[PDB]
Amino acid sequence: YKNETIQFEQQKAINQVRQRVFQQALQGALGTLNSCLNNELHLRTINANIGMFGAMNEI
Amino acid sequence: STASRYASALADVADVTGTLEATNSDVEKLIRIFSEEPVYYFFANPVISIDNKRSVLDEIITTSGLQPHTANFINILIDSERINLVKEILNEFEDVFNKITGTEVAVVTSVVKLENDHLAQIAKGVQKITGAKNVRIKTVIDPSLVAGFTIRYGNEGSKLVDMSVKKQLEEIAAQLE
Amino acid sequence: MATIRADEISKIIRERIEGYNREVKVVNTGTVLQVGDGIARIHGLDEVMAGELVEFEEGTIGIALNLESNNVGVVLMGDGLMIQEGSSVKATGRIAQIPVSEAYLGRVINALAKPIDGRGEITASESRLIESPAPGIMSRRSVYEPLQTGLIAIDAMIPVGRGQRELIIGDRQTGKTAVATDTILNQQGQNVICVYVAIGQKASSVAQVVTNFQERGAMEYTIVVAETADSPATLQYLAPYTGAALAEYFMYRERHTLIIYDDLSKQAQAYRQMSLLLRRPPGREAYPGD
Amino acid sequence: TIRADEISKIIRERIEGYNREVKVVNTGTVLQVGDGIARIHGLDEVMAGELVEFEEGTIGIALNLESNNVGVVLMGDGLMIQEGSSVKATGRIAQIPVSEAYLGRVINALAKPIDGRGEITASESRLIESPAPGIMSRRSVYEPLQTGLIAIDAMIPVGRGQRELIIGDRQTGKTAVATDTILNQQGQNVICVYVAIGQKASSVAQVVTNFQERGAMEYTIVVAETADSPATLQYLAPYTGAALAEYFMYRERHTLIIYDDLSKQAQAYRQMSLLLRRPPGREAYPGDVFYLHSRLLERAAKLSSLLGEGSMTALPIVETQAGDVSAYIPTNVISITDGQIFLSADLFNAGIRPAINVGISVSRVGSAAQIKAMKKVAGKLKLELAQFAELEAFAQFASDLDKATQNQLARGQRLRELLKQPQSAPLTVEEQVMTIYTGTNGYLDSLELDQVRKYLVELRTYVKTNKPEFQEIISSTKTFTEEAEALLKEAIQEQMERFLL
Amino acid sequence: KKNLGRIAQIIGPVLDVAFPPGKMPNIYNALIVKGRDTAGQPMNVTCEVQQLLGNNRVRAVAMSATDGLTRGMEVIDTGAPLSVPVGGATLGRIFNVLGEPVDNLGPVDTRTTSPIHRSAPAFTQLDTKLSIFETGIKVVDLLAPYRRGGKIGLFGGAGVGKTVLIMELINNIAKAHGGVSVFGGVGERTREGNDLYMEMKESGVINEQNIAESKVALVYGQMNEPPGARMRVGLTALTMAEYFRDVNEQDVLLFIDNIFRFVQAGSEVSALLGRMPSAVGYQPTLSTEMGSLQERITSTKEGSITSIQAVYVPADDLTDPAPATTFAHLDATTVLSRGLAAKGIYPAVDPLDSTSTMLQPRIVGEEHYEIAQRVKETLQRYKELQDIIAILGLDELSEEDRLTVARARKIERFLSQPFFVAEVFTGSPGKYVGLAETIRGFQLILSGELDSLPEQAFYLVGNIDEATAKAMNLEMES
Amino acid sequence: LEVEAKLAEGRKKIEVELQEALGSLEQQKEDTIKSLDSQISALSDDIVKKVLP
Repeated sequence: YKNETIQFEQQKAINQVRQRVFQQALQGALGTLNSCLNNELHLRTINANIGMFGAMNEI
Repeated sequence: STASRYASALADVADVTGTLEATNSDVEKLIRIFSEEPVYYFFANPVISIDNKRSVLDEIITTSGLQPHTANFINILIDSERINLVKEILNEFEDVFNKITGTEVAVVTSVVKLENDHLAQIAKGVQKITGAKNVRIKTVIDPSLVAGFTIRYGNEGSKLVDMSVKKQLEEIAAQLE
Repeated sequence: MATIRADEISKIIRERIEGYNREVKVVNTGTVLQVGDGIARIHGLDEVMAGELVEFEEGTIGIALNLESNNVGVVLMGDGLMIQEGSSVKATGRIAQIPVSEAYLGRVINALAKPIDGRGEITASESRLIESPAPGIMSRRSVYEPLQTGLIAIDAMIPVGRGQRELIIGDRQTGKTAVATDTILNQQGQNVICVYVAIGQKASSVAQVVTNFQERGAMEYTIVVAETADSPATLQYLAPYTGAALAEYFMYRERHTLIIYDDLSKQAQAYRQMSLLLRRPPGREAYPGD
Repeated sequence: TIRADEISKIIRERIEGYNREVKVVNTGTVLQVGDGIARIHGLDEVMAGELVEFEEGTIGIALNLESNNVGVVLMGDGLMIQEGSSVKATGRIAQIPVSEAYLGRVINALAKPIDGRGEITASESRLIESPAPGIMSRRSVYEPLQTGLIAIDAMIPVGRGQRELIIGDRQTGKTAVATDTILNQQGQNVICVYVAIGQKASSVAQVVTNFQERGAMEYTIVVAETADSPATLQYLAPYTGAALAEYFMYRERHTLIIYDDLSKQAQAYRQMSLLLRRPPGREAYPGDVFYLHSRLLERAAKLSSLLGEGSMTALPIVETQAGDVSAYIPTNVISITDGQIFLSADLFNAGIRPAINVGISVSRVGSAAQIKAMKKVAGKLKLELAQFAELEAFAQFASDLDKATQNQLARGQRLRELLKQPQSAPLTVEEQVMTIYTGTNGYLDSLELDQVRKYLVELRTYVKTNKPEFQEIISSTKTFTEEAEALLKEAIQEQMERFLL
Repeated sequence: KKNLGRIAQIIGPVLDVAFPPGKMPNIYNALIVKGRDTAGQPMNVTCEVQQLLGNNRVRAVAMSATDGLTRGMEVIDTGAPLSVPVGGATLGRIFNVLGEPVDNLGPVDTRTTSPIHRSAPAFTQLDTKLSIFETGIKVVDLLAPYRRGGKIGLFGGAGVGKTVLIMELINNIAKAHGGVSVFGGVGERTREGNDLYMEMKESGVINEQNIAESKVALVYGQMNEPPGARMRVGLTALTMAEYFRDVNEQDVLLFIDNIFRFVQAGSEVSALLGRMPSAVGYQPTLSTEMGSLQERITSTKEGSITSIQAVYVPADDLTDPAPATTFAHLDATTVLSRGLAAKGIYPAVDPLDSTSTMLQPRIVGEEHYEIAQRVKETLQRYKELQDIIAILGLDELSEEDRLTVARARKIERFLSQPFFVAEVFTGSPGKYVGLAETIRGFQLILSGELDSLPEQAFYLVGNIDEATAKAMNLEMES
Repeated sequence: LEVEAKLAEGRKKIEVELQEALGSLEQQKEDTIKSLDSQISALSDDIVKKVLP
């Protein structure tokens, strides 16, 4: 049972550090999307999600 | 609601009238009129002499020049003391107008104040997706919209459809998954 | 007017827009604005006097319960699945009339002053008010007379009085109506008009004692007033007043006469259901005070 | 423990396939939140009973698709949730995920881990209220669920699939009555549902400690709602256990549920509709609690062989509030339950846990799943207990109790000693029918009855060593053979000398 | 062009539906959502149109479960009361409350469907004979002679085996009555419903072969039913029974349970409906509802309706307004004690507490009602004796007091007799105890002939001869 | 008595050894939480890049 508990601790740290670096990567992506050429990348993505809106719409 | 019923009846009056636009104009004008918290209180205090309030009511019916169907609607309304329950029925008149219309106001919310062409594409796509007769576009250039947008649509703004940091929420989910 | 202004929207608030700076009278027809389960809130009929019948548009006698401001709560005497929303109940005006003579004697009358027995319509040409007024103390003599219970313990213990007002508290199958039945048999020689009122009894058992009374021939002396339980609590609660009207026809016909009201505790729960059917404030075991 | 290595693989691998798929997300501004109840302005797409989620992640099931807002039973608390936050109408209707994979793990009532072992996947997403075991869909509860409680499982037979109340007073090891049933549930291929509904989380932790040292938590699933739950979490975790039961149950296994207790859950639903100001009924329960119980209790069946003969042996604890059988909770609780198992609080005051007031207890299938072993081992015991009550009715008169009176009185007093066990001691069905034939033999009359404590135990031990083949007779053949009874009598006289020794 | 109103508001099985403002459906009109599951279009929301709310909206009793019900879903209203597969199509068919087969047999022939919101049989139209019905059980023969053609009920607390005594009643009367039998499991623990289906098969009352010739029909709404589902399940059972009693004009053996649970369902249903719950939990509607229940249950002249029903007499409160309200409308309520099963009597009827319309010397026979009143007052004196017996004990009592005490004790013990199917708990094969052998046993007991036979020997002893043999066993036992 | 003595001793010794195992995995996973901030920065690039569809 203690071995099972140790592997539970192992999985706990696995998900823990996974979430930690997930938050770090998220912060990097956040600064990036802030830094994006606003109207340009937003217009690319805007027509993109407009087409995706139409894609969900035909659905 | 019975407030929504009062709105529905005002819209019905304006609709069998045809004054849905005209009493809608009256609705906006009287909304800004009753927006005056002193006017809303003076019309809405129980201490108000409804004689003197009816005097001031026809005075205000002049002072914005209301259409007659909505005028008698206000007369029945303040007559039935739901003037105390006034304003949101007024607000509901807007939706009742859309209930008359099918012009669906949907709030977009993007990183930028987006393209009116992109607005046209989204309103057209929502006129298909909503299946709408028309679409009152209700834009927003949202700050927390990272790059993408957020169109609250539907009966409420229930039908949210957003790609701004929403995909980042999905990515954090699949990370957590 | 949280109830009325909701369904006013389609017509009556459209009417209110239509007649705002205008003071009007729809004061005869309650278009049945709200309606639930024998209880209606009919918009209008304001000049309907209190207590009147209300000729429902489908055909039903709404009993006058409470005049609210816009609509009014009315008690349907009948099965109002027929009536549609906004049905113009005309005010039927006759405020609790009662087709009253001796014509129903020898007949099991239904609560509508109609015969439940199928002995045809009792040609009872008078109209005693069903909600009748009462016998004043000046209008009272003392009950000088003895009444013949036949229950020798009863008339030994408690003197049965012509005119008098005794109540029999009992038990689930006391069979207390059988004591009343033999009283009617004692009344079958007593030159007294006899009434066998029956609220919510087993209509099977109502027919059992009805056969026993017919076989007794106290059903000659008796009419049978009958409203079994599945009928309206309009009828169930109210029917005692109807028996009182028939009795006062016999009693302003000066006769020795006696009535047998089979449990009004049934009618008590019936009017309790009427009170909650009014959605009014009820009290001790959901009774109103009144 | 080096998760540092393949993290660049796994994090990007989850970002691989980050589809972030797009459907029309309906939502509501929670207009007026209060007491787990929502006026959600919006969520016009009110598919009724769908679970929706506040912007604080607060789950909620639809309680009222209202004409103005949507009234929502906010599952859990929205103590950090401000008004007007967006509840995404998530569409998935009460579909908590069920698989066998949640086993060995304490579940928090929202299917979260109250284990603390971490998360676990589950493939099915059972809607927490689905239809119950249909008339054709059931079959006979022919198979047993040998309870391990001595004259229960002899007398009041817990069956595979069955339903029986366990009424009893204050937590008396009433908890331990269920736990000692669960120790037997190690040996079956039965999924055990340790529904500790709203219990003392200290004592619940004790229960889990005992379960896991007992290890039948392998064969079990601990449904854990702390006492300080949401009253809705209390008012719905029954349905969660119902779904998790249905998993192994519609996996055709024998399965067994143990609710402890619906009474606290009755208080919860009382509090819930009470917070709604829905006008409650007799003894302040709202009415549908029984219906909620009928939502609860009507699941359990040894299902059809057409369905697959899956047994769901639910049996709940039933709190005896002052022994008031006309508690509306108990009043309903009997009305559903095909068996009613009333405990002995006086014998609990006599410490005589396993303490069962056997006369007031009842079960419809007393021997249809009690073995020919068990029935032909203990029908004499049943009438021996009944006549023990009979010669126990008013034995305070005769003043020299004859060997008729006194020998039946001390035989049944010995029976009163005999059903008694140390708690958590699930004895063998072998040892069960063994002590059954022992009392049927009556030979332990000469025990100064505390002698029977070591005597019956060592007799089981000497038949354990010597004639375990007779245990194979009593279990394999499972009919009270006079070969098995012969070896039992041989070992009985043998241990009679050996305990005379 | 039936009105497909939108699903206006949904809370509980009362859904609001916005019908057309012209075309609102009737009161008690059936309805159906266009309907869905996740799995396709489960259109299953048939609905009982309760109250014309107005503003084109109306509150209604949906006859099913309410999941996924989108606010605004189009319910085409049937505009009419619900019709059920009445008649001999149901004979064999375990019918659902929906009229569908709960048997999962074939879908029954829809030729005889019927509006269960139906009229009651008139006082002109009712049959009027005070014929008793034979029992085979001890006080069931004796004290409350069950009347032929009548709603004989049994008020009992939970865990009575109202199930049990009802099923033994079913076992005897089913083989006995050649009239058509209709059982309504209503909120029942459908484990016992499955037992009942197995038993009808086992009896041939489900003659499975010639399923039309089962000649006993099942209508089950299980415990898991919703309350509006549990509302008119009895109405549908009554409707098919009315096909039997009018269309078939057959003798309506008609058992049903639980009516108190039916009342509880209507109570919580009106709690959903927005109407003020009048009694302790009960709806105001409870009165005329249970009257309408008992009123269809009138023994018609075409078919008299021997309608055995049961009251889950809750909390042992007879003065619960459910059992109070029932105590009028039933014709013969067997009052089942909890206490005599603490004495172990199966059946545990307090025969003191039950009462028969059929109880008369002119009805039962003067010998029967004479010995019956003798035994009844023996019981009454015994109960009065119990007071002084309790604290003081019988040593202060008199010897005539002890004579009456052991005498009525013997009466109570001989009132215990086994029941026919009752073995599945206990083991005893019951004696279908006839009325006259019971009369002779009462004669011996109250006459003190049996006052040398033992009280414990009379316990669950069917005949006085069977008591004599059991006492011969006891007197042999030495 | 002596068998239960050595047996409870075995419980305590297996407890101490498992305690060593748990503390060692604690230090191991703590080091791993410290280890590969480089892989964490690979992820920092990766979810930003895969973030922008």
